[PDB]
Amino acid sequence: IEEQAKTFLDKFNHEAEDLFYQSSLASWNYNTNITEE
Amino acid sequence: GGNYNYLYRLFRKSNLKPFERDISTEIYQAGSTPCNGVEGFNCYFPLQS
Ligand SMILES: *[C@@H]1O[C@H](CO)[C@@H](O[C@@H]2O[C@H](CO)[C@@H](O)[C@H](O)[C@H]2NC(C)=O)[C@H](O)[C@H]1NC(C)=O
Repeated sequence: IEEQAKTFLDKFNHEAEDLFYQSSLASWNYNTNITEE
Repeated sequence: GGNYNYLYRLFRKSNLKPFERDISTEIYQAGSTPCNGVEGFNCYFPLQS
């Protein structure tokens, strides 16, 4: 049913925004200061 | 690193009455189905951080 999909995406829209953040914040620290660590 | 100690409730059966308070944690309930305490298809914890 359609209302089950809305509750699916809200769970997605909260877990994704944080996991995309850190995964892009760590790509900033590599791009502006290169080590291998 | 993220302060993950500040949570909020994001699923409830019905909107609160004014000045009402709800600290329970009983799992939610998606489409018609049991789900005896356990995440999975259409069902999951009610608190995010
Ligand atoms: C590049 O960034 C890293 C981490 O952001 C720096 O490495 C260490 O960072 C910690 C902070 O958590 C410091 O306490 C250490 O002293 C840093 N290591 C060293 C060897 O200084 C790293 O310094 C940065 N690159 C440069 C050239 O400063």
